[PDB]
Amino acid sequence: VESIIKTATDTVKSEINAELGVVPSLNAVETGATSNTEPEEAIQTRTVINQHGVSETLVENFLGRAALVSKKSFEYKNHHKNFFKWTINTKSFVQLRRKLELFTYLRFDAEITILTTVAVNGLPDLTLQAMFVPTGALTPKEQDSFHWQSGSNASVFFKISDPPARMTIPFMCINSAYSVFYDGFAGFEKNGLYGINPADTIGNLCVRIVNEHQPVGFTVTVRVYMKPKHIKAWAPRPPRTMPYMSIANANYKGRDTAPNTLNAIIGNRASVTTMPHNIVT
Amino acid sequence: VESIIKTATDTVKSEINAELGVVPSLNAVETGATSNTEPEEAIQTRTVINQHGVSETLVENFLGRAALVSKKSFEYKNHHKNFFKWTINTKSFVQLRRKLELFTYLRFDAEITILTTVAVNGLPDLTLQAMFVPTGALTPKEQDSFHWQSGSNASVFFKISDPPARMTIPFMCINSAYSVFYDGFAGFEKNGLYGINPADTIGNLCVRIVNEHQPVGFTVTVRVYMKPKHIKAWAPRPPRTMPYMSIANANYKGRDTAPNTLNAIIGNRASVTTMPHNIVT
Amino acid sequence: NLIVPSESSDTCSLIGFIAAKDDFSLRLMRDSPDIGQSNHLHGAEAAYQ
Amino acid sequence: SDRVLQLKLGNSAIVTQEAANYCCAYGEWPNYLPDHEAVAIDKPTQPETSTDRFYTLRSVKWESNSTGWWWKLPDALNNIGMFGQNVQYHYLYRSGFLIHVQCNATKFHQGALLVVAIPEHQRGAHDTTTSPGFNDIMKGERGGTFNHPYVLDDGTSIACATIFPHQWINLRTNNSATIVLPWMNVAPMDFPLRHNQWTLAVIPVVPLGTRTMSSVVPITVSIAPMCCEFNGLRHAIT
Amino acid sequence: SDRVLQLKLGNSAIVTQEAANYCCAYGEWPNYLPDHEAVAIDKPTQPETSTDRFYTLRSVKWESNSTGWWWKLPDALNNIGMFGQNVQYHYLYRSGFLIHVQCNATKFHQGALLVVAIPEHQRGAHDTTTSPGFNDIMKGERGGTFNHPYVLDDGTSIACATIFPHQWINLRTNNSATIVLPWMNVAPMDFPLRHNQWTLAVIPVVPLGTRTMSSVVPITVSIAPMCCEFNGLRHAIT
Amino acid sequence: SDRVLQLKLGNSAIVTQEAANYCCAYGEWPNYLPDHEAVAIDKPTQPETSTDRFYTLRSVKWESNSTGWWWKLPDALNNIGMFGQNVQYHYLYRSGFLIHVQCNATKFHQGALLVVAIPEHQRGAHDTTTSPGFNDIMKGERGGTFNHPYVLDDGTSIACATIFPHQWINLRTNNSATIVLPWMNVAPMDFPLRHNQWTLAVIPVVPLGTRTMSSVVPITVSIAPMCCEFNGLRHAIT
Amino acid sequence: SMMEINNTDGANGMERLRVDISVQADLDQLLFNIPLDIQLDGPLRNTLVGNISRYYTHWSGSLEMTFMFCGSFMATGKLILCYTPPGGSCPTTRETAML
Amino acid sequence: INFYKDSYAASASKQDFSQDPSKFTEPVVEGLKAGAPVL
Amino acid sequence: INFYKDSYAASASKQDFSQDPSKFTEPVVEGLKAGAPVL
Ligand SMILES: CCCCCCCCCC(=O)O
Ligand SMILES: CCCCCCCCCC(=O)O
Repeated sequence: VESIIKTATDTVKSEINAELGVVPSLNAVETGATSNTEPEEAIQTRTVINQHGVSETLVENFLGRAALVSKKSFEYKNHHKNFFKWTINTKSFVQLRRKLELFTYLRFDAEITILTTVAVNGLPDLTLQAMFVPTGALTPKEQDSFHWQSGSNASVFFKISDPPARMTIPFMCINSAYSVFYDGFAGFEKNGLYGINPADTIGNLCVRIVNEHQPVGFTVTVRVYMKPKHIKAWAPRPPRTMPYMSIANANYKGRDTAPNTLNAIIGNRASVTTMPHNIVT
Repeated sequence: VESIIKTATDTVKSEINAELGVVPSLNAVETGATSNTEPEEAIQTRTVINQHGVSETLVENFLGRAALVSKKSFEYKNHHKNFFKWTINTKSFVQLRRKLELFTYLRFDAEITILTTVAVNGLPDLTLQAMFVPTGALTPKEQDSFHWQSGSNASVFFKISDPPARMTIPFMCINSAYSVFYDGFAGFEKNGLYGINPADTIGNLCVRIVNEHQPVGFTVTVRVYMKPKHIKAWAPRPPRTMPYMSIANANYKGRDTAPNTLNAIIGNRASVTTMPHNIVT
Repeated sequence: NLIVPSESSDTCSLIGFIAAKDDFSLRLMRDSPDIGQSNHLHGAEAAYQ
Repeated sequence: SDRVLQLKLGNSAIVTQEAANYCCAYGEWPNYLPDHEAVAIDKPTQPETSTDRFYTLRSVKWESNSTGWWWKLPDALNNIGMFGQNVQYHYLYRSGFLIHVQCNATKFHQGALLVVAIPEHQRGAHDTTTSPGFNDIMKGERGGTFNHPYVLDDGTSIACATIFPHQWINLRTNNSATIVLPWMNVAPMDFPLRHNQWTLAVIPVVPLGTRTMSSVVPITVSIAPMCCEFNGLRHAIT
Repeated sequence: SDRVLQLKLGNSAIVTQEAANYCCAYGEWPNYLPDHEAVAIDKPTQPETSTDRFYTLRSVKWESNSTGWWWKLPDALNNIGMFGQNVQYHYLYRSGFLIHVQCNATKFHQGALLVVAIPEHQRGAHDTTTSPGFNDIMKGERGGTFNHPYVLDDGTSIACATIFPHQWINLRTNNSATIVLPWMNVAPMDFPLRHNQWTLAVIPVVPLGTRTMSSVVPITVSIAPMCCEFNGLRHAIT
Repeated sequence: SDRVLQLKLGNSAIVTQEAANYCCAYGEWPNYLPDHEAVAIDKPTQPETSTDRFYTLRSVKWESNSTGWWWKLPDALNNIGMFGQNVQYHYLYRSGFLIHVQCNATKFHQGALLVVAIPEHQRGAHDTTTSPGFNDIMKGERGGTFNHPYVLDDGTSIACATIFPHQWINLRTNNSATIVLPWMNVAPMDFPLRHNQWTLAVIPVVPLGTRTMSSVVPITVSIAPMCCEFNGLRHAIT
Repeated sequence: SMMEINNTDGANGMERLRVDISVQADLDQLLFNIPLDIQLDGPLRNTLVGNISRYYTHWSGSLEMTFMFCGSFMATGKLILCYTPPGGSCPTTRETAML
Repeated sequence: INFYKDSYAASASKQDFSQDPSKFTEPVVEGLKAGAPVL
Repeated sequence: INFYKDSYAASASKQDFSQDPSKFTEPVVEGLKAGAPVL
């Protein structure tokens, strides 16, 4: 059943059919199988050598794009006091979230790109430090605490004048793949969080401005992008239709009016015999 | 008939001719063919080994130049509010337009270069984002809308202090070549636009300043250049003579006075026996 | 015509399905118009606390 | 030929004379954990016939205004028979499942049920930011009911639910649905009391209807664990 | 030898005793769509003789102050004979064209017509920014007239129009022009009612003149579609 | 095996799950005109898919007192689709026909229709010496009705009509009849507007009856010309 | 996946995923039509093919629509489903659609 | 060419053209023949 | 050398020296001989 597919399938010419006991256009949806009726069996076709490629839909390409996963603005001045901590998650920005949620399980390495911008409340070319604090490790409490010495944690130092910082985080789940969805509880007691697999816990990204404060204040914004690569995906799923409500669950409400309202996903038309964008000549 | 030509053709010496039934200098323009009279048949020639190259006129080189296709200035300040949207087209700047219009069909990949400049109303080294929004996709409504998260759209982030941003857009027409000219209507009804092939619809280029506004305002200008490459061209055409009037059509009016007036393309001379720059000794 | 006996319901339903065949192909990736956000999702900001 | 079927496991057997072939989730079949994928090092217990057999749950009634039903696995069976005992006495479990949904009526009735096995069906709550609680998820043998089947109670859609292993019970055509489920997880084994690999959903997309004598029309679910393995023996968390 | 010519297609034939060889646009010849360039998968209809034949349009009069005439293809034939019927009943069409322009006078008349086949002749409007409308472009069998032939009604020039497939009818030399046109488009087939692949232009660069008895001097156009193919059958958009 | 059938021609297809095999008139099958039987010397047009496809006519209602219906060929199709256009633009035509008559009811209904294809069915008028007129014979797509089915409206008898190619639609047994008709004439081709090779007759020998809920029971006719050929091209006699 | 053909006011939730057909009193009756809009909202938008295709801009290939009749076993009938290539107005009579 | 010592640092792998749609389109135990009645 | 994975990203291709002017200069069905009268 498995095979290498590089282009869309060709079409073979077909002739008239009038065979007893043969009804290719009839099917039984109840079996759970999709119709296997071929164009050649439904109508008379010509031969077509199809050269259309299928590489742009490879999962690696579909998910292989750097998408915004974190955006944080804070004030850089004499006092988030010149630094912040972000509990890593891929559920805050809807474009990336919806795409990842088209799958049940995903295994991939993640390229992380960090873009920094500044505005005066000229622009100083500041040095920032982004430290990866794994689960169970202590997070910094001040712009200058000892934690920043980063003896074991991985830290990256970059300047606002340099290109965005970049590094790859390996597939680090304690399982063979990340659980995009998790129908279970994170603990042995009954009060644990539902829908959050502990196994997919990355940790915290701690970012600070290394420079001591200047005589005036600035607004610094840090944007983090993630691009999955070396991807393997399993069990595709129904796409999200209702607007997202929380980063911690799949709770839903729906838009106030169609489209995508809980009562009607598709916008209404006058009747089942009404053609919306009918060509009038 | 087809052959590899690397240099201009050589000339062969020729002798006196006095042959009945042979008249190489006579032709019949009515057939639609261009005269096939050779220099050797018109006059007595010497032998010349011509080493003149013909590579500078290769279509790839003729069209292979980065030309301005878009120029947009906007105010960067506290409020085009710090961003703009440009419906892509190659008909706004006449130098590039006239050259592309020397052909009926063109197939090529396009190298895009983006140059940014700023002026105070010192200069801040801002970060900009240029997002390619394909047909049917939603365009940003604010400098900070969710659209900029660019989960699938291709976006490029660049600084004013870096060299101009650059990337290549592939030949993306739904046909085998772009229609430089289109003698038809874009829709099934009769009110559609004439002369605009839907197939050649690229989309929108959305550009914003990523930085939040500064205490003072600046004027930012973005220039986009396009250079076609891997070019194939078909059916050359009469060059444009009348000044262009619109980016949406080939409408014409002509200059107020020659040259290039609707009534006279070439400037007048006193008479058909008057030699304009006659050498007076 | 739809023809049924007295004890069968006289109004019946059809369910229509659609799918692409293997001669299908898609190009030029773009962001989908089917999802969007105008505010932070609940808990997003708390991830920084 | 593909309308009649007999399933036999352990001391249990089931026959149907109106089947529609049967589904093997993702084209797979259950199997024991191989040495090259194993993690837990203690010798597992493989009870075979005492656990790999059909367990029939209490039936539900298909009513004119029903929204649908669901049962999570292994939760629905965690307290039934020897499968339930092994689950309570062991920290780890692994198994596939053979599902058989039953529903018959008359040639004068109409109705269509989508019978789908959803992997990791993480439920969402309606119109609130508070996540579903333990009692909203763990219903046990009784199973639960859909609040908004149209979006699968998770903000997506039942329209696209066919992407998951499934069959339909269209009264006019068949009276049973059968789905074979292999172990589905990112780990070779799991703790059975806090995570459900699969969710069996039965939803009436086309409501039950007729003009003949009204009768209670039940829907019954029979599930047989397959290739059961248990590790991490201790006392029962009964 | 290259002054006499007979063209025969279907049940139609034309002879000329004063031709000037004949033009094969870009050195090509019409042909049916090969399997390696095809896109539409339905079996096409190839009517052959019922559509691949000469259709003669209404004549026009060459006057002392004429500016020129034009006919767009396939529009000019979209409502003529079986070619017209196939065009109306099918979403897609494909074909080449054999064009024969006719004009005779006496050995005492003078005049020269440029007969050129222009691919994608996108018209421009004069002295306005508003684009030409549907009725300015789709003239059908009657064809149109040039407003400013000097710039080909598109802001370019007739002087350089010779870069396109063409012939001339110089009264003193010949009385007909013949041009064979292959399918010319960026797609293998097209919707015939909203796009014209070619535009036949006939322009008097040298006006008609004489000192002998005045007579009406007509110009007649005969066009034969070649290798016609149609796909996407449905009802007529008559 | 001989109860299910799918017919596919051009862009059209039909399936039936209650057929009764199918009839090939006189054991023949349609075919194009061979060179050794041809008369007209002009190259014919063979449109294939644009004409050789199923055309469904307006349905008729089977009532308790119906006498029967008839449709003459090619008249019934002479103004439908591309078959109709080719017929109007050409003096000569030739083709076979694939006929499919449809009629379903319930397992509580009874009735039997004789579906017969009669070659040269020359109608007679009742109780008068005046021959039937043009409008009594040429009904077009609407077809006609039998006045005295008992004698086939021609003074003979329906009892012996089984000598012609036929099938029956006996509600209790099947819901469709299929008959393949080859070219039937004494000439290789014919003028389609003044002569009908075949007449399709559908007659209720056993009336429609039931004691269950009354519903409109239609009879529908679908006809697909086969191996169409046309000669003698000219203008349309539309 | 299921097309939301009954996307009309008055149809709520799953009622929008099924098209009800009734015993007719007249002949050759039109039952319903389906807008083939994928970019614009319509019955095909929230389907597997529709959702995934909308992450792209260009498409090519054949589509297949399958309909399952969910009436009772004793119900019979014959329907005609037609696909009309572009160019004109949507057909409203069987005689036209049938072409 | 990946110049880093850890293979997970390498660029993307866009060369896996293997497919098996049948695990989603035909997960039925008994293969369904072309024109033969599915039931 | 193109280091990108997509071939369309490569530098220009200025090596196609093939020509056939005759498709524009002599599109006549019958070849015109050197000095022989064209008509
Ligand atoms: C920014 C670091 C990302 C690390 C990988 C996170 C994978 C999350 C998968 C999911 O559950 O949707
Ligand atoms: C700046 C993006 C350019 C994409 C290619 C545009 C080709 C236009 C060809 C034309 O019609 O003249």
